[PDB]
Amino acid sequence: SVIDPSELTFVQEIGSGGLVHLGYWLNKDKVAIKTIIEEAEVMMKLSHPKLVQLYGVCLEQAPICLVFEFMEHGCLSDYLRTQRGLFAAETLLGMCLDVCEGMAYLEEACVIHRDLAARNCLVGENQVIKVSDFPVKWASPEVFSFSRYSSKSDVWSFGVLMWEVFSEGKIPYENRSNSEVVEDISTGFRLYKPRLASTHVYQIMNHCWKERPEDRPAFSRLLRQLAEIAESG
Ligand SMILES: CN(C)CC[C@H](c1ccccc1)n1cc(NC(=O)c2n[nH]c3cc(-c4cn[nH]c4)ccc23)cn1
Repeated sequence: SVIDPSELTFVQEIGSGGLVHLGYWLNKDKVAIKTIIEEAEVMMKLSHPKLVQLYGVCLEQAPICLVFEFMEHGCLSDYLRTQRGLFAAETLLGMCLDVCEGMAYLEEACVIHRDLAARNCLVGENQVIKVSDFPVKWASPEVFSFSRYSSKSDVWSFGVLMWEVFSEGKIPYENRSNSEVVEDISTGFRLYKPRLASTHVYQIMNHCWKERPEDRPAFSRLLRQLAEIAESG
């Protein structure tokens, strides 16, 4: 990236030797603008390298809009379908590990995602995966039966996300109606093991898919568990 000199303002000399200067930079930076005061300011304090940053809110004129971070390669769902077969098992695990880092920060700050999926996960420079936007195929039994949301209901969605990643962007419960999904999941049916997913990785998905929400592990526990798989093989 080349920067035009006129965009920069030099204010003070900070460190001598080249010469380091405190300066200001006015630039037209690429952003993602979501179109429609208090709930918008609590989202701004939430900063993490694995979460899509909210830069600000435009309120002076209608429609009001939120200014988010721009991710160079768009949503993960399409990214996996487009570049199918090009990914290694480690790269796919590393994608789940990036999402888990962000979700561990969100659960620590007591924030429920309510729609965690590959479509809401974005790919940036050097294949960084970040979580954004904070569907019975991603919904846990307590969400489609009692509408009870928690970090444990997000853990079920993370299990479906992991599956989506290892199946390389495949649609979960394909050629199955919403009602058919609900009855089968409740019976004990789960998404099959994707070829690229290890036997142990599939067990973690099934741990995320435990009918009892408290039986499911936390994102803090999933982060340790997944990183351990990345170190061993
Ligand atoms: C490379 N392909 C995947 C297609 C390129 C696609 C695009 C670009 C221009 C016109 C049409 C399609 N593309 C999209 C992005 N970026 C984003 O989609 C994006 N980048 N940052 C985002 C933040 C949110 C967001 C929603 N709620 N909170 C944040 C939602 C979406 C985004 C990068 N390339």
